[PDB]
Amino acid sequence: LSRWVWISLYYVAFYVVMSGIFALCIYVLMRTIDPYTPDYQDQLKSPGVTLRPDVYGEKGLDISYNVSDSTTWAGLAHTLHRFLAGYSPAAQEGSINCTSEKYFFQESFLAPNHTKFSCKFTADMLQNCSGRPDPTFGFAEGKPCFIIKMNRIVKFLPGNSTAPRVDCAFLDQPRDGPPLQVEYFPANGTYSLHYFPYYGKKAQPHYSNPLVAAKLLNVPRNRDVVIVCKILAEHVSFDNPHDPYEGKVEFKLKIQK
Amino acid sequence: MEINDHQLSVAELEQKYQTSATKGLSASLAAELLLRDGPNALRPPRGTPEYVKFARQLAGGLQCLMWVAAAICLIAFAIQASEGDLTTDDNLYLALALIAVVVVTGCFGYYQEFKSTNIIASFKNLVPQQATVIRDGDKFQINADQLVVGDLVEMKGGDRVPADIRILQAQGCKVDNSSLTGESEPQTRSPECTHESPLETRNIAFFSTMCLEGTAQGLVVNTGDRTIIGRIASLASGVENEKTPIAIEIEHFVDIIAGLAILFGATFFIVAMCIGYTFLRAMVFFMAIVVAYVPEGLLATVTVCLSLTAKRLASKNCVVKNLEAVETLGSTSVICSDKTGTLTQNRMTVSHLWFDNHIHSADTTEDQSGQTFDQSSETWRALCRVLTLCNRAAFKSGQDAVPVPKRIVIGDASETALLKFSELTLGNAMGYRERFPKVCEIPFNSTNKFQLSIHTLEDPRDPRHVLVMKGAPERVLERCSSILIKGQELPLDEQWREAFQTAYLSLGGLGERVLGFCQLYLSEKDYPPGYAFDVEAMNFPTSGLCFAGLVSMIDPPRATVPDAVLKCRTAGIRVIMVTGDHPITAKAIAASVGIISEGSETVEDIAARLRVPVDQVNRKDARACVINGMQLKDMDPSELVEALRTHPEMVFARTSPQQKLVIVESCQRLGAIVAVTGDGVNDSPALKKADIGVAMGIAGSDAAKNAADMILLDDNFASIVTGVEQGRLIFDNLKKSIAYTLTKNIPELTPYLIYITVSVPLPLGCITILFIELCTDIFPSVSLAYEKAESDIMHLRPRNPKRDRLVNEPLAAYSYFQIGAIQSFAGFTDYFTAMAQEGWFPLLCVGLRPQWENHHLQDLQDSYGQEWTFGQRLYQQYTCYTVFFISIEMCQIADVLIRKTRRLSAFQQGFFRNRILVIAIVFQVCIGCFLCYCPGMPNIFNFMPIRFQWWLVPMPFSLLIFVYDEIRKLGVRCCPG
Ligand SMILES: CCCCCCCC/C=C\CCCCCCCC(=O)OC[C@H](COP(=O)(O)OCC[N+](C)(C)C)OC(=O)CCCCCCC/C=C/CCCCCCCC
Ligand SMILES: CCCCCCCC/C=C\CCCCCCCC(=O)OC[C@H](COP(=O)(O)OCC[N+](C)(C)C)OC(=O)CCCCCCC/C=C/CCCCCCCC
Ligand SMILES: CNCc1cc(-c2ccccc2F)n(S(=O)(=O)c2cccnc2)c1
Ligand SMILES: *[C@@H]1O[C@H](CO)[C@@H](O)[C@H](O)[C@H]1NC(C)=O
Ligand SMILES: *[C@@H]1O[C@H](CO)[C@@H](O)[C@H](O)[C@H]1NC(C)=O
Ligand SMILES: *[C@@H]1O[C@H](CO)[C@@H](O)[C@H](O)[C@H]1NC(C)=O
Repeated sequence: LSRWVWISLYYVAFYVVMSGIFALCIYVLMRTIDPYTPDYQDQLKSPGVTLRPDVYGEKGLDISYNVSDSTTWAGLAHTLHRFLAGYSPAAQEGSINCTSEKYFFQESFLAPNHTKFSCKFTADMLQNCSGRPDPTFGFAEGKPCFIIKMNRIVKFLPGNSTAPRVDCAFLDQPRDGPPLQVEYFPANGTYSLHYFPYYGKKAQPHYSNPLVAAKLLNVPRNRDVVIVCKILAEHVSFDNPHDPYEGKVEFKLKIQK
Repeated sequence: MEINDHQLSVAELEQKYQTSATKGLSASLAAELLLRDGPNALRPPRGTPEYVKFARQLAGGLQCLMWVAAAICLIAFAIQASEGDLTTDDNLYLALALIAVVVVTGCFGYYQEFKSTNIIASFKNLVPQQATVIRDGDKFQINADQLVVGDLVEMKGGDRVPADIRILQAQGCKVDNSSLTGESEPQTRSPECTHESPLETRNIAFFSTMCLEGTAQGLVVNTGDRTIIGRIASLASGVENEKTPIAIEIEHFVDIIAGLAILFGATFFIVAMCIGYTFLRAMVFFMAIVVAYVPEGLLATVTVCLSLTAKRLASKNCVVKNLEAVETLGSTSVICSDKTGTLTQNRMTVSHLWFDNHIHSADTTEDQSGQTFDQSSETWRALCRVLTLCNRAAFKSGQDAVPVPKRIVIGDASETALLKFSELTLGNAMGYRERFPKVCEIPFNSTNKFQLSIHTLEDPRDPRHVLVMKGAPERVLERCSSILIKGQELPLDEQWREAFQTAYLSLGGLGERVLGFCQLYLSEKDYPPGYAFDVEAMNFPTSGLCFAGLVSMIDPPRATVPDAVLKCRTAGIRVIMVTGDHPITAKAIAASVGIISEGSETVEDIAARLRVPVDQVNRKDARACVINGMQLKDMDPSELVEALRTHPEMVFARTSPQQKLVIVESCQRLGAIVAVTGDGVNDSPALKKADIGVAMGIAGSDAAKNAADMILLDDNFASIVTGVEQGRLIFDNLKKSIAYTLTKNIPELTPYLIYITVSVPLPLGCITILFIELCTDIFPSVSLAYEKAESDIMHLRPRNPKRDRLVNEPLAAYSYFQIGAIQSFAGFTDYFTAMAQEGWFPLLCVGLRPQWENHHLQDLQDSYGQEWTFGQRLYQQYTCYTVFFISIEMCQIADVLIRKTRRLSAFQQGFFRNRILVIAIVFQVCIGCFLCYCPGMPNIFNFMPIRFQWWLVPMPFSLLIFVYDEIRKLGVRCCPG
C-alpha cells in the first residue's frame, strides 16, 4: 500500500545527498581556480593559426570564386567586413595606442574598473587589405587579401628577438611560373610584440588579436593551387602531423575567370 | 509387436524364421539376412555435423541479447552514414566487438565440449563382443554384430548375451538383468513361457545382459535397435531435455536488462525530442541507450568461471559434458537415485555369517575399508575350510595387481562371491585349495540341490579324508546331525535347529541369499587312503554330517555411498530411491545407505510391531515408505503427491523405465530441481528428463552415459557432494562477478546521457568503454570466482528457485542506481576538474558541444579567452576520456573489494586473502598505467598520460563506496529485520 513511498523517498534522499556532495566538489573546485591564469596549458603547446575569410571543403579550407561573378565573392568580402567591424576605431575605445614595440608586461591592474591595458589594433593598419580603398579586399581583382590571426594563449611569449612574421608561400609552385609574391600588411608581415602576452578575458576584456594581411598577387587564374601560410617566431612550431593548424594554415585556392 | 516370439511352438518359430531349432540357420541364409537387416548393434545417435555443433554455441540468452545489440548497432550506423558526413562509426566498433566475444566464447565452448567428450569416449573400452552360433549344425564363434534374426545361439556362464534370445533349452541357467530391470540377484532363464509381457518372461534372454552360470540355447528374436535394449534407449529420444536452472537464471536477468534498456531509451527519446532534437536523432539515442545496457564482457567471464569449476570437478574424476551442468547440483532439492550399480556395486559379496551361535558381519566395501569379523575361533577356521574347499571358481590369470573385489572370476555367482571372500580372509585361496587334493565331487544339480567334495588332508601325519558340502540352509540342516561350537561338536538338539532357523530367517529378512556349510572327517578304518568313492553308488556318508555355519551374500553399497547420502541430506536434499529391484532388497539397501534413517519405519512396519491391521495405522507416523511399481500403477497423480508429501524417506521398488521418468516428472512439477544418478539402460530415461543426469562412468551403459549430463569417471558416488558444493559456490560467486560487471555500465552511460541532454563535450569514448569492458575489468571479475564461502555452505537448504535468483530487481537497482551512481558522480567530478584545470569552467561547458566538435572552428575560446584549435580540443577530449576511465577504475577496485562478500564485512573474511583477486587488482592497475603513459597511446587508443591529481579525485568516492556497502552489509548482519 504505502511502502514504495518509503523506498522511493530513500532514492530521492540518496540522489539529493549525492548531488549536494557533487556540488561541494564543484564549489571547492571553483576556488582552486584562479580567475586570471589557467592552472595548466597542456594542449596549447604552440598557437593555432586561423585564416579569414574561412571557407571549408571536404578536406579543409577550400576557397574558390569567380572574378566576373560577384555572387561567388561578395560573401567572402562580407565576412572580412564583419570580422573587422570589431577593429573599427568605434569599438577600440577600451584599448590604448601601444607604441612600446616590446612585451607589455603588467603586474598590477591599473586600467578602468580594476582591469589591465590591452593594445589598440585598428582595421586601417591592414592598409590595402583593410577594406579601403577596395571594399572587396582584393578579390574582384584576382589579388585577394587573406587575414591571418594567431590564437591567443595566456602569458605565451613568441620570441624576444624579432616580432613574429607570417611567411606565406606556395605548397607546389607551378612548374611554368614563379614563386608566390605576397604583400603583407604591416609591411614585413609581423605581429608587434606589445600585443604579447595575453592575460585573459577577465584581465583585458577589450583585447584584440593582431591581424596580418597577406595579399596574394601572382596566383595563376583557373588553376587549383595550395597556399601554406606559417608563422616564424622562436617559440612557435608548425610541423605537427596531428594538428595542421599548429603554427600555420594551409588552404586550397582557385580564382576563376 | 515383439510379443509373438516367446509364445510360439518350436514348429512355429522354425516356420517364422526358416530355421532349425537344433541345427540352426543355413550359412547362405544368414549371409542374406545380414544384408537385409544390417549389423546386430544399436545404431548410434544420428550425429550432428561439426559446423553445426559450433553454430549452436553462438545461441543463448546473453548471446541473442548481444546479436540484437549488434543488429541495432548496424541499423544505427547505416542511418548515420546516411545522415551527413560522419566518419565517427562507433557502432561499427561496438557491433563488431559484440560479434567478437560471442564468437570467441563460441570457440571456447565448442573446444571444451570436444575435449570433454574425448575424455569420456577414451575410457569406453570398445572391444568386439562375440557369440557362440550354430549354423549348418556347427558350433563356432562369430562376432556378436554378425548375428542375424533366427540364428541358433548358445550361452554359458561368463558369456555376454549376444542378441535378444528366446530359449529352447536350458540347464540351470541364471542371468544378470540389472541393466534392463532393477534386479540385483541372478534371474532364472528356463524355456517355458512364464509371461506374455516379454520383459517379465523367463524364456527370453536380453541383448545387453550377462549369463552368470548354467547353460542355454535359443533362437534369435531381435537384433540391434529392435531389442528391448534398443527400445528402452529409443524411449530416451521421446524425452526432451528441458533447460537448466542456470540457463533460466541468465535469461531472467537478460530480461531485467531488456526492461531497463527499453524504459531508459524510451524515457530519453521523449526527453531528447523535448530538447528539440530531430526525431531521427532521438531514435539514434534511443538505439544507443538500448545497446548501452548490454554488457560486453559478461558472456566471456561467466564462460570462464563455469570453466574453472569444470576443471575442479574434472580433477576429481567428474567430467561434465557442458558448462551449465557445473551449477545444477547446487540448485538440486531431490535426488532420484537408481539402486543396483549406482548406490550399490552390483556385485554379490559375502556380507554376514552365522557361526558359534552368532551373526557375524563381513566387510562388504570395494576398497576394504570397514569392520571385518572375528577370526579367532576353531569354528571359523573350519567354516573357512568348508567354503574354501567346496568351490570351483578361479581367478583369471595375471590379476595380482587388481584389487580382489574387482577381479574377473570363471565361476558361478555364489561361488564367485565366496572365492573373493576366501581370498580376502584366508589369503591365496586357490593354492590353499590345491594343498587339499579333491578326490571326489558332486556338483550342484537339481536332484540333490547341494555341492559336495571329498579331499585328502594337508600333512601326512593325518591320512584321513574330509568331506565338505554346501547348499540351501534347510537342505544342509536335515542332512547333518552335530554342530561345531567353540571347540565342542555338540548334538544338534531341538534348540539348535530353532536357533539356526531363526538366523536363516533373519538374514533372509535383510534381503540376503543364505547358504549353509558343513563337514565330516572320514575314518582311516572305513575310508583309508586310495579309497574309491563313487557319487552314483553313494558309498560314503551324505548324512549325519556336522554343521559349520551359514554364510550369506548381498549386492552391497559402494564404499563412499552411505556417507554421500548423509551429506546430501545434511544439505537439505531429499534422496529418493527409484529402483527396478524387488521391495525387500530395495528397502535393505535404503536402510544401509541412509535413505531410510536408523529407527524410522513404514506403515506396514507399524502394523507389524503394534499388531494391528494396516487399515488402522496412522500414515503420518511412518517416516519411511516403500512403493512398488504395481501400486504406483493404480495411483492418481494426487495420491503420488500425497505419498511424497507425507512420507519423507521414499523408496520406489519394481519401477519401470517410464515410472522412473514419471517420479522425476512428479517432483519437477512439484517445484523440485531433480538430479538422477544411474547405472544403466533402465534409468537412462529418467536421466534425460532430469535437471541434471549423473551416470556412472564404469558401471554405466552407453545409453545412460549418453543421456547423462555428467560422468563419474571412477564411479565415486561422493563426487555428487562435491558437485553440490561447487555448484553452490559458483552460483554465489557468479552473483558476485555479475554484480561487479554490471555496475560499470551506469558510469559508462551517464556521460552519454549528459553529452546528449546537456551538450557537454563527450566525457567518455566508445574506444575506451571497450577497454574497460573487455580488458581492465575482466581479470578482477573472473577472480571473484575464487571466493571462498561465507557460511557453512553444505548445511544450507537448497535455494528456492522462485524466490532467490541470480539477479533480483533489488540487486540490479543497487548495483546500477546506487553504486553505479556513486561511480558516475566520481567520474563527473574528475571530468569538471580535468577541464577547469585546463581552461573550461563548468558553466561554459553546458551547450559547448556544437562548437566543441566543429572542424570549422580552429579558434574556439575557453573561459580565459584562449583560442583552441579543433585538434587541441580533441586531445583535451581524450584527457576527459582518460580521467573518466580512471575514475571508473579506482571505483572498480572499491567494487571488486566490496563484492567479495554479500553478507560478511571485509574486516572479517579479509582483504588480501583471495590471492587471485589481489593479482587481478595489480593487473588492472598495470594495464591502466600502460594505457596512460605509454608513448603513442593518445593516437592509437585515445588515452592521455593524465596528471597525478586526476587519479586522486576519485579516492574519496571509492572509499565512500567501500563504507556505504559495509554499512549496508552490517545492517543486514547485525539486524535481520
Ligand atoms: C537523477 C540524478 C541527476 C543528478 C544530476 C546532478 C545534479 C547536480 C548538478 C549541479 C548543481 C549545481 C552544481 C554547481 C554549483 C556549485 C556551487 C557553486 O555555486 O559553484 C560556483 C560555480 C562557478 O561559477 P562561475 O563558473 O560562473 O564562476 C567562476 C568562479 N571563479 C571565477 C572564482 C573561478 O558555479 C557553476 O559553475 C555552476 C555549474 C552548473 C552546471 C554544472 C554542470 C552540469 C553537469 C552535470 C552532470 C552531472 C552528472 C550526474 C550523474 C548522475 C548519475 C546517476
Ligand atoms: C574477453 C576476450 C574477448 C575476445 C576479444 C575480442 C576483441 C574485439 C573487440 C573489438 C574489435 C573492433 C575493432 C577492430 C577494427 C580495427 C580498425 C583499425 O584499423 O584500428 C585503428 C583505430 C584507431 O582509430 P582512431 O580513433 O585513432 O581514428 C579516428 C578517425 N577519425 C579521425 C576519422 C575519427 O584503433 C581501433 O579502433 C581499435 C579499437 C579496438 C578496441 C579494443 C578493445 C580491447 C580488447 C581487448 C582484447 C584483447 C585480446 C588479446 C588476446 C591475446 C591472446 C593471445
Ligand atoms: C554497453 N555498455 C557500454 C556502452 C556502450 C555504448 C555505445 C552505444 C552505442 C554505440 C557505441 C557505444 F560504445 N555506450 S553509450 O553509453 O551509449 C556511449 C558512450 C560513449 C559514446 N557513445 C555511446 C555504453
Ligand atoms: C596613437 O599614438 C601614436 C603614437 O605615436 C600617435 O602618433 C597617433 O596619433 C595615435 N593615433 C590616434 C590617437 O588616432
Ligand atoms: C597599395 O595600394 C596603394 C594604392 O592606394 C599603392 O600605392 C600601393 O602600391 C599598393 N600596394 C600593393 C602591394 O599593391
Ligand atoms: C565565371 O567564369 C567562367 C569561367 O569559368 C565564365 O564562363 C563565366 O562567364 C563567369 N561568370 C559569369 C556569371 O559570367
